[PDB]
Amino acid sequence: MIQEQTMLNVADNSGARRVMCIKVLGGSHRRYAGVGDIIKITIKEAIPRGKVKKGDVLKAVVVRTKKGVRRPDGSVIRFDGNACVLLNNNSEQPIGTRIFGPVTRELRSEKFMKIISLAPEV
Amino acid sequence: GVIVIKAQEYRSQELNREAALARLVAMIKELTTEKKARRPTRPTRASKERRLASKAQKSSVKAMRG
Amino acid sequence: NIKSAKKRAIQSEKARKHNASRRSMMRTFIKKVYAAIEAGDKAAAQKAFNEMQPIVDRQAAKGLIHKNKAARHKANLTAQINKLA
Amino acid sequence: ATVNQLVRKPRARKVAKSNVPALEACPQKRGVCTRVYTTTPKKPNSALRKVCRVRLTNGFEVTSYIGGEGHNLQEHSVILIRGGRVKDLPGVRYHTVRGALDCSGVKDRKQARSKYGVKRPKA
RNA sequence: CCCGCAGAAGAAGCACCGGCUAACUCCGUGCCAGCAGCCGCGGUAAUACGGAGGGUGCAAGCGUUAAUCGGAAUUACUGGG
RNA sequence: UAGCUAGUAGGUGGGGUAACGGCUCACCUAGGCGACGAUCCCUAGCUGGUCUGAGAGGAUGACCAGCCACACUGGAACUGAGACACGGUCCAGACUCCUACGGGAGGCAGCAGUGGGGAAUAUUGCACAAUGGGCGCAAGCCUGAUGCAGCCAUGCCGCGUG
Repeated sequence: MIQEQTMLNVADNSGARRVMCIKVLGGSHRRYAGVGDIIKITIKEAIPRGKVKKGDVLKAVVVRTKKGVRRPDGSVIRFDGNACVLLNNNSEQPIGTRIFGPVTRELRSEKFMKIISLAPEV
Repeated sequence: GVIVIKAQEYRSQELNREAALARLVAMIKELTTEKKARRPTRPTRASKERRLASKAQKSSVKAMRG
Repeated sequence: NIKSAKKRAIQSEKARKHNASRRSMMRTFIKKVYAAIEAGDKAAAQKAFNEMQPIVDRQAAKGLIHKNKAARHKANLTAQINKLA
Repeated sequence: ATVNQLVRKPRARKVAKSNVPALEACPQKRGVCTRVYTTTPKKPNSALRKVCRVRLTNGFEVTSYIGGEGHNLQEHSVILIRGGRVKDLPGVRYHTVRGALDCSGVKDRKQARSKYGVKRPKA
């Protein structure tokens, strides 16, 4: 459950560190954002030799939420952080490679299976 | 190129109207003027003046062979 | 890096814990010795010392302990025992 | 010569400066060679010396002389540089070698063919 | 390595040529085009630009650029003002 | 680049290492270092030697040889005569690889080779004949060390093109 100006962390080795939501994609006037959905973000903190720089704008998909996500049975999995991974601003391709921190089981969506293959756990 | 002008300096329509004219057409006119030519400028008498500095030096420098 | 030297890791780990068990064993007897030293009872410490004496030698000759440290331990303690005589 | 302070301060040997700041130990350097133009010599001469600005692989931006009576340079087509002044154009200190990577040698030359990169006509 | 067969057969270009610095004229373009380590050459008889012939030097190398020392007593203790 | 330093200066005692030692602790003392340049910063592997020079010196340290240091970055320890270790292990980190998505693998500054960078630097060749090293009373066995061939006029030398 993410909305505007929410400060997140990047789970990949792209080069960023601190991002911030500038818009939740899909659906008109939609407020929140599910754990396996995409949002337009920006870079508020990056490493010197990163592939991207501060202030740049591009797409990214969330992975971890402090609110977490429920399961078909009723169980829920909360995290102690809000993280995401960068995507290609026009092709949805994940620019970052090495992903840290476990992800969700529901993301077996084929377009993120690439991420799940490089995902460490769950 | 949506060229937008805003007129607030007057009380009636016609004055804010005419002020919008020059703020557009003249602004169009000022943004259209450009530089033109004249380059380069060629030497007229240096081609004559420099001749002395060369011949005077050549003639004098002839003290060489021993 | 397909080498036969990979066996030298598992072989050495068997030797690692083996000496490890032997190492702390020595320290325990030293603490046994030092225990009576804290008390001051010379005979008890003498008993503590004379029990680990034959042990340190059989560990010195086994290759884990070099002669110097073996000889050094017999020196300082016994002299200190004379202080607690 | 007051050897006392000589021991306090030795003979400070002056450092030998360069003449080709292109890059020491590197006899030649390649450059993208942009800005193709022509200038005019100094006081004693009168001509139209063709030169070019060259962006070095070392990041530097130098100006070199285009030696020849006919070139085929196009503000690009990387070339090779070498040391050497001309004593005519204040500011240049490098020569451009005809018969370079992407800059042909001069055409219709006979003498000094090893120079200008023109191949010897055996036919 | 030694021996025999063999048509003189299969094997030469590079730089420079005014002085420094060995070695020249003619023709062509005419402060234009160009040369250049240094001084400098070039405005219609150019030994320095271009071509041709000839000459000099070197040699399976020859020129160019880069680097250190020397010359440089221009860091001088040797050995300066 | 002008003051710098507090296990830092030393002593006693315990501990510790193959062995001396603030190598490490407790207490006492407040000293130690610095213009013959300390600390701080930048730069660089060192020497035998090599280039040059009349000499004295100036420059340099590829290659032949000895010494030190490192092994993808950093940290650590074990085994062992000896390493705190190139072709071992554990941890952290960065960058790649495979997938059965569970879970694992990788370290060419070893020989070739590859991409890139660059002005520019070569075959993904043959063999233990030779010398040497490792186990064994001995016999054998292993080695891109090494010994050779190739690519290039890069250099030194020699001859030829009558």
